[PDB]
Amino acid sequence: VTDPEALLLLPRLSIQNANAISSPLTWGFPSPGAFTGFVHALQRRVGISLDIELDGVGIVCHRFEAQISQPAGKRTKVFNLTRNPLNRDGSTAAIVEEGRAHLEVSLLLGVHGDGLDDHPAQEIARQVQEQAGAMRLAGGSILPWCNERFPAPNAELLMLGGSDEQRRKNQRRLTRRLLPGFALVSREALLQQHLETLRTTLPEATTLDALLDLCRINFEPWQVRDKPGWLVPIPAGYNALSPLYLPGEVRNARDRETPLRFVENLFGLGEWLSPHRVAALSDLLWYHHAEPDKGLYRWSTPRFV
Amino acid sequence: QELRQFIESFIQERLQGKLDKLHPDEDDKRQTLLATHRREAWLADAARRVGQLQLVTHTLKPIHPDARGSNLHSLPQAPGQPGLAGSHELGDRLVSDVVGNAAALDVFKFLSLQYQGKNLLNWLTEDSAEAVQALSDNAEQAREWRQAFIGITAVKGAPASHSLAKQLYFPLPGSGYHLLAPLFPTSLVHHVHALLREARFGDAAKAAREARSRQESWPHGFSEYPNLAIQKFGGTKPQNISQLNSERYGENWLLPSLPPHWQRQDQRAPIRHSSVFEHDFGRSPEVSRLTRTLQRLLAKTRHNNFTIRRYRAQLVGQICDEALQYAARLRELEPGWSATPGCQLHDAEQLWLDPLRAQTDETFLQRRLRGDWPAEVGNRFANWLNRAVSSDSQILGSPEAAQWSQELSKELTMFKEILEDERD
Amino acid sequence: MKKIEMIEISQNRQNLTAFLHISEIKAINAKLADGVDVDKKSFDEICSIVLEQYQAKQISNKQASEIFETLAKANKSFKIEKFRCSHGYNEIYKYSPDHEAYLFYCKGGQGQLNKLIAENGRFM
Amino acid sequence: LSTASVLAFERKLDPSDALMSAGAWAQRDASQEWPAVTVREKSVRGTISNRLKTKDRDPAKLDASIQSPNLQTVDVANLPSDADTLKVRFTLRVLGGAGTPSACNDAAYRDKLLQTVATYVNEQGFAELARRYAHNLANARFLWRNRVGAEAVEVRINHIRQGEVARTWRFDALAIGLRDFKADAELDALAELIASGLSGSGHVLLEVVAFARIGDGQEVFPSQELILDKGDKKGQKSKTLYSVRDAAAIHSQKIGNALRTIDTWYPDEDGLGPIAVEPYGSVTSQGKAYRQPKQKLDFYTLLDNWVLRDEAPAVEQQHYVIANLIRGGVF
Amino acid sequence: LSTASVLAFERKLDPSDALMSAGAWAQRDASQEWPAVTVREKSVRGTISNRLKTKDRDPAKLDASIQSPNLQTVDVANLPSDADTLKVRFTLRVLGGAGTPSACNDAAYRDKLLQTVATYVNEQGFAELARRYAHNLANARFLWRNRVGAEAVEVRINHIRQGEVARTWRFDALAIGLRDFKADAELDALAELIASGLSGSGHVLLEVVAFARIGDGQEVFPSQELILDKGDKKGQKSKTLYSVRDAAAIHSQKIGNALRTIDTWYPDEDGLGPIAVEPYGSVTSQGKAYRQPKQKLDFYTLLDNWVLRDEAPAVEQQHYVIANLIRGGVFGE
Repeated sequence: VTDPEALLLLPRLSIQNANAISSPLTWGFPSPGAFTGFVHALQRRVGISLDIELDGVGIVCHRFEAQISQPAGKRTKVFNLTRNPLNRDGSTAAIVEEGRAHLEVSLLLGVHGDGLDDHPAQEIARQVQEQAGAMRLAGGSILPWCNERFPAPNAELLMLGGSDEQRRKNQRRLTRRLLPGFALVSREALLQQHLETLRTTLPEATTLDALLDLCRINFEPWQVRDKPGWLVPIPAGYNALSPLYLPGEVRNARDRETPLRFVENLFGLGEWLSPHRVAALSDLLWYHHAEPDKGLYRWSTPRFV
Repeated sequence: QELRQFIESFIQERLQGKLDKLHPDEDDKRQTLLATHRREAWLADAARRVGQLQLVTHTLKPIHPDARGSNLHSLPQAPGQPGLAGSHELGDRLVSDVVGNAAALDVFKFLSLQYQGKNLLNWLTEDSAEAVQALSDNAEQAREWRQAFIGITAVKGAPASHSLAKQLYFPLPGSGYHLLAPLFPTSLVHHVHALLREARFGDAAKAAREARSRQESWPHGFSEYPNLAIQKFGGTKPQNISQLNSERYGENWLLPSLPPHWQRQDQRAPIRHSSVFEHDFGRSPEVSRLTRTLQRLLAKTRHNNFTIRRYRAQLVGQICDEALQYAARLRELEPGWSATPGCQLHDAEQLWLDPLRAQTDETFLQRRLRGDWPAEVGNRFANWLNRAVSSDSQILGSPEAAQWSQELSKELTMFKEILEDERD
Repeated sequence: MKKIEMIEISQNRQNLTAFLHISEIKAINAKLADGVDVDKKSFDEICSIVLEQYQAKQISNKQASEIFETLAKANKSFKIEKFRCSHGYNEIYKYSPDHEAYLFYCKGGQGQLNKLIAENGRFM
Repeated sequence: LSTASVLAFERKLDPSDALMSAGAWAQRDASQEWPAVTVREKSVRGTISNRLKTKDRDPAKLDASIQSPNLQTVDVANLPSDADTLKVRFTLRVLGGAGTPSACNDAAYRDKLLQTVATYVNEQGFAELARRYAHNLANARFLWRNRVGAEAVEVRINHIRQGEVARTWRFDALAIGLRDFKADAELDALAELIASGLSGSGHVLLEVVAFARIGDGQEVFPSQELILDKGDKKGQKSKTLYSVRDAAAIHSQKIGNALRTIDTWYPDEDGLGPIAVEPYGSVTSQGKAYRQPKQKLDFYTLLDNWVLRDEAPAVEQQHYVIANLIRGGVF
Repeated sequence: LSTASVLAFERKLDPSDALMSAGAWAQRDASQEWPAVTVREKSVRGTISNRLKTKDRDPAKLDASIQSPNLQTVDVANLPSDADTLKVRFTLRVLGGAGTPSACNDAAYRDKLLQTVATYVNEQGFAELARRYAHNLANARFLWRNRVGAEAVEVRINHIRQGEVARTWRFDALAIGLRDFKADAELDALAELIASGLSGSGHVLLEVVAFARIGDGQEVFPSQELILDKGDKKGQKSKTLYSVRDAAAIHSQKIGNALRTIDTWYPDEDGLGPIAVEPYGSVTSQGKAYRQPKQKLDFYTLLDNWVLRDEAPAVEQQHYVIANLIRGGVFGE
C-alpha cells in the first residue's frame, strides 16, 4: 500500500497461449491476480539478490487476440482447443475446455528497496528485463524480442527524486510509450453506488454486476442508455468457504509447509481507461492485500482516481 | 403431518411408476419392493438415497474431469468491504446441485415435495416433529431415515484436494503464504446462467422484442448480452455435477471481459493523398458510433443537467481519447513517410501521423522533413469540434453550451500541448 | 435375403400409386395370399400388408424375398435421408434442398448420426 | 518413502508459433520483408468416396445417393503465384534447470529427485538429448507436411544474446536424415549451446527460420483447429486453418511435438522411426500406444523404480526419463 | 487378418489453382505480362422455365408469375474486346511414394500392403498411369468448359528443375484425342518424367500453361463458388466465381479431376470415354455409379481382395487400385 520510489517500466511484452478464461464467469483478459502473482514470483527470483521490492503492476494491453470462433451464424463464441495425447489406448477420452489468448502487455512495477541507494539505475532494469524473459506471466510463455527495431527500453524511472514540473514531464514522457494501450483499474466504489442506485427492489451485487456491463436497451414509453465507460467484470480476489488448515493435514496439497484454504472467486468491476486520463502512473498499480482473519484475499488498485 | 397424511401420494408415485414397467415375475417383485419400501418404508429408501450421493453447493469436479477430491458445499458468505460480489449472498435461488456420486436421481427426489409449504424440508436435519412418525416404524427405520436425511449436507469430513485442482499461493503482508484451492461455484454459475437464459430468450424476451420492433413500446429491463463465450463441461457425457441437464450440457457461458480493442484491426487513413492528404478528415467506425451516441442526446436540460453534467463531457472526452488512440495506432506500424507520388499534404497536416527520419535528409530538416509542432493539427481539431456539434447563434443563452465550448477549447489546447512534444 | 432389409425397403422408398406394371400384379395377386387384391394401392399399404402376412406366419420366406425384391426393382424413387455421414473422414453432412446438395453439419461418427436421426427424424 | 502426490515439471524449450511467409529462393537472405501467406476460403464439392456400409449399397440406392453431392467451404493456404518458397519462422527459448519440479508434495522425495537428476547430469552430460533436439532443429521436422515434396529445405538458426545475433548457422534439412541421428561438427556445437542452455543458468535463445522450396504457387499446410461446436445453421466450415495476424501459422505445440520426437528406445518396433517423448508413448497419428504399463517401460514406473528403489535403468531409458522431465508434465 | 481401423494416404499429385489471364494469339510466347481475367458483376433477369407440377399450371397463375420476373446479379468472366485467347497457368508437382500410408493403425496390415504395392511396382511400374496422366496433361482437359468450341488449344509443359527450365514440351491438345489413349513420340518423355517422379527417383514439378483461342471478347468459365442463398433482395448474388487476388481461377481440385480422368477399365462400357478414378466410380453429370459394389469391381472390394485374401485382380484393374491410392483419402474402417 506504500507509494513506490520508482516505476520500473517493463516494455512491450508479447505473451502467447495465455489463459483467456481466468474466472468462472469471465472469458476476456486474464485475471489481474495473475499479474500480481507474476510480480511476486519475479520478486522471489530477482529482487532478493537485487535488494529491492516489487509490488504493483500497470496492465495496459497494447493488443489482444483470443483463440475463439463465432460458429455458423450465432451470437456467441466458442473456444479453440488443442488436441491432447492419447491414453493407454487410443481413446481421446477427456477433452477439458480451456481458452487461450495472445496479448501484448506492458507492465510498470513499483519498486521499494535500495534501487538508487546502493545500485545503479540502468543495470537493475537490464537485469530484471533479462530475468522476466525466462518465465510465464498468465499461464503462457513470454515471447522475447527477435524482430527488428530492437527496443530494450526498460525505463527505470525515478519518481520521488526531482522537481514537480520535471516529475510531471517524466510522467508524460513515460505515458508516451503507453501509446495504444489501455490501463485496467478497479471501480469498486462505482459498483457500490450503482448498487445503491437500483436498490429499489433487491440490492444484490451479482445482479448490479450482471446488469451494468451489458447494453440495457429500453425505449421511450427508442434508445439505449448512455455508455458511462468501458466497464468489464473482473475477478477481484478469492473468498474462503472453509476454515484454515494445518500444512500436513489436508490430503494432496501443493506443498506441506503452508496452510490450505478452500476459496471462491469474487467478481469486481474494472475499466480500461487511456493512460493519458490518469494524473500519475503510480495511481494505477495493482496490489493484493489479504485479511486472514476473515476469508477475503482481495487484489485491487488503491488510489485509482 | 407430512409423513403419511401428505407423503402418501409422494410414496405412491413410485408404486405407480413401478406399474408401467410390469412383467410376470420381475414386475411383481418390483411392485413388492415398492410396496415394502413405499407403504411405510419410505424412511429406508430415503436412507439409501442419502447414503448414495453427497450434496454439493460448490463442487471442484468441473475444474478437471478426472479429479476426485473434496467438494464442500459451505456458505461462501463474505460480509466485508463494499466492492466485492460473488456467491456469498444468494439466499433465494441457491439451488444446491448435488453431483457428488449421483448414480440414482431419485435419492434427492424423495422429500422434495414436503418442503413446499411444510416443516419437514427444514426438519430434515433436526427438530424432528414428524421424523419419528413419518416412517411410522420402530427406532431402526426412523434412525435410518434420519441418518440418510442428514447425509444431504453431510460432508466427507476429511478435506482433500487433487494434483489437478488449481492450488495457488497468496502472499500475506510480511508473513507466510496461504495456499488457496478454489472450487467451481456451481450454484452461483447456474444462478447467473438462469439470469442469462431468462434475459436472452424466453417469454418476456420475445414480447420485449415485439415492443422494440413495432409501434407498441414498453421500456423495461431487457437486454442483449454480446460476445459471451461458451465453455462446455464434460463434453459428450455431461455427468460432472448435476444441474447439467438435457439442454445444459456443460453449457456454462461466460460474460465478456475483453480488452478495450479486443476486436480485429482496421483503418482507412494511410500515408497517401486519399488517406493522409485530407488535412481535416476526423473519422473512424468506433469513433463514429461514439459520436452518434454523443450527438443523439445532445441537449442541455434542467432536470437532465444532474446527469448531463458528466454524461455530456464524458462523450467529448471519449471522442478525444478515441482520436488520440487512432492517431497512436496509425503511426506505429506504417514506416512509409517520405517524398513519394501522392504525399504532398502528408507532411504539413501529417505532423501527427508522420514517419521517422529519412535517408536523404538535409541539414535544416526540422521544417521540410518533420516540423517540430502540430502546426495544422489545432485548426483541424477545432474544425472537427465545430462539425461534430452543430452550434447555432443561440447556443450560449445559458452556460450549458458555453461550458461545453470552453471544455472543447481546453481539450483542444491540451491535445495541442501533447502533440507539440510528438516531434521530439 | 434378410428380414429387416424388407422392413427398410418398406420404410425408405417414396409412396407411389399406379407403379405396378401388368406382369408384376399378374405374378403378385396369384403369388400372395387370397386376402387382399392390390390394385391402385400405395407402396406403404402393400408393403405393410405383405410384412404383416410375413409376421403372422402364413406365407413362406422365399416368396416374401421374391416379392420384396420385386417391390424393390419396381421402384426407382427414394426419399432423401437428411443426414449423410462420411465414415473414414468422420463427418456428417445435412441435406439442404435449395442447394440440392448435402452441406456440412458436424464432426461425428455413427453415434452422433444416430443421435441426430433420433432428434430430427431419419428422412426429409 | 512414498511418491509425492503432487508432481509437476515446467515445460523447458518452449517454441513460439511458426509464422509463414513466401518469397523467391534467390532473395532468401533479404527475407525480413516477405509477405505473409493469408488463409482463404474455397468451396469443395465431392461425391461419396467413403467406405459405405456392407448393407446399404443397393444398385439404385447408390445412384440415387450419388446425384446429390456433399458441399463444404474449406480453408486453403497457397503460396502466391510469383513466390516459390515458404519461410517458416519461430523463436525457441530453452529455459534450463530441467529436473527441478514446479510442484512437489514430499520434501524428501524432492531432495532425492534432485540428487538423482544431478547424478545423471554429472555422469553423462546433456550432449545426447541436446544432439537429438539439435537434429529436429537441423532437419526441419517442424514443418510437418510442408517438408515432403520440397526440393530444398534449409534452416538458418541464430542464437541471440541481448537483441543481436551472437552465433549463426546454416543446415541442409534434406541432407540430414529424418530417420537416423548421425552427428556433425556444427550439430555438436549447437548441441553444446542447447546443453549449456538446459543447465540451470538461464534461458538461451534461438531464432529458427526454415525455407522450403515447395513450388511456384503450391499449397502450404498450417495447423488446423478444434472447435467442437461448428454451429447449428447451414453455413458451417469443415477445415479451418490457424492465423495470428492474418498470417497462416503452425501451432506452438505442433512445433514442440516435432521437436520432441527423439526417443527411439520403445520396445515394440525397430524400423518405424522416432516417436514423440510421452508417458506411455502414444503416437496420435498411428492411434496406438507403445511403452504401456503391461511392460515395465513407461515413464511413471521408470521414475518410481529409479528414484525410490535406486534401481538404475538402462542408459536409453534414463535418456527417455530425463527427456520426459525436459518435456514437462503433471503427475 | 482384417483391414486397419485407420489408414490414410496423402495425394501424390498436387496441382495449384489454375489461374487464368487473357491476351492475343500468336504473341503467346512473350506472354508473362498478360492482364488477368477479372471477374465482373453483371445483372441478369431470368424468367420462369422450370417444370410446373400441375398445381400452378393454371391460365391465371402462370400469367401472374410471368409478370413477376427473377432479377439476379451474377458474377461473370469475359476476355477483353482486344484479346482472343485464354492462358490458364498452374504448377503440378508429383510427389511419389504412392502406396505408403500416412497414418496406419496396424503394422501387419501395412507391411503386406507395402509388399503388394511393391510387387505391383517392380512387376509393372507406374508407366501406364503416368502415360494416362501425361495424356490428361497434353490433351488439355483441365480447361473444362473453356475447351468446348475453342479453335486451337496449345499446351506448354515446362520442367522447373531448380528455377531453371530443364525440359520443354509443346502439345496441340486438339490434335491428340480426348478419348483414345494413343502413344506419341514426344509424350513418352513426359510420361517417363511422371513415372520417375511417382517411382521416387527425383523431384518432378511441371508448369502447365494452356492457351485456348476462344474468340474476341468471349466468355471464359472459371471455377464457381458456394453461396448460402437464404434470402434474396431486389437483386441478390446468385452466382459467384473463384478469384485468387482479383484474378479468375479454376479450383485446384477441379483441375485435379481432369488429370485423373484415366479410368477406362470400368465394366459398363470402355467406349464411352474415361471417367475419374473414384471408389464406386461415379459421375454426377450422368448421375450413376460405374463399379457398383453389387459387382465385385469397386475399389473397396478389390483392395481387400488383393491385400487380405491375395486374389490378385486383372492387370487392367491393378492400375485402377494403384491410381486410387495415388488419389488419396482414408481407406479402411
